[PDB]
Amino acid sequence: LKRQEAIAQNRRLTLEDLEDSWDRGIPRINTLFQKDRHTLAYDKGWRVRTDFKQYQ
Amino acid sequence: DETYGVNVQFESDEEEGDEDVYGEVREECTLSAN
Repeated sequence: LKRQEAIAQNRRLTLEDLEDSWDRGIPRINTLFQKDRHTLAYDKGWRVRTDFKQYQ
Repeated sequence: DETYGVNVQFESDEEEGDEDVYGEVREECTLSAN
């Protein structure tokens, strides 16, 4: 809802906005503020890769 | 202006915690059988 209302007012969800829910929930919302965000969007199959890392 | 002569400053700057400076959260045929 915050993202849609920021888009309505032509604004980008701030890390401070994320700070309100600082890494809220099981996952860390903070990641929404990481720099590699764009790069990590192509890192598909990473959980299975990490699980298979034991063989390498 | 010509401005002949410009010094350079090469240092190990831009050190951060892999985040974005902006206050805002860093923006991120088919098969057929016969």
